[PDB]
Amino acid sequence: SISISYSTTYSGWTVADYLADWSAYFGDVNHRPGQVVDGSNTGGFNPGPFDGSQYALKSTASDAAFIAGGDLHYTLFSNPSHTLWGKLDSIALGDTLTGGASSGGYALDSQEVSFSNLGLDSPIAQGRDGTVHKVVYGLMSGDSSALQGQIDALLKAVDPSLSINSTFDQLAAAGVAHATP
Repeated sequence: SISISYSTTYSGWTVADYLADWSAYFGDVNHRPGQVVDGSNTGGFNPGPFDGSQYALKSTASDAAFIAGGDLHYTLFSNPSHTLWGKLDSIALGDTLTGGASSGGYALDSQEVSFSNLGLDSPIAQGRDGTVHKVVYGLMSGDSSALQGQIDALLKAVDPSLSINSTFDQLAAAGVAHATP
């Protein structure tokens, strides 16, 4: 079952509300052909170099950042090119990305919301159209709609009445979410 972890600030907020606001704050790191010319909009794997239990990225617009958790791979020059695939079990949305592979992992200084047991596994075969690639590149490029659709499917799987338009305190009442600072 999907497990959701949220800050007391966003008690009254719906999941869609928060995800839109967060996407707006993060914006778009412009990770596209010709537009990746240093390390500022690449993000990082832990441990890396091209696979890890974490892929992390901080906004080049703001202090907003996310960490993707599971067993993630990036193919680069192996068909299909520029594919991010493997197991995604969690996403953490927060400010002030700290650490990295040198530090033994990434952590959010100020985590706002987290979704865990996503149970997404996208094979290399599916290239860019695997759910894992759509979700992560969505958060990279300022569109949280893939993540939203997945969270909505999980929420409806646990209970039909639950929705992306349920508040965090409503989902907490329904046993799904647990409140944090």
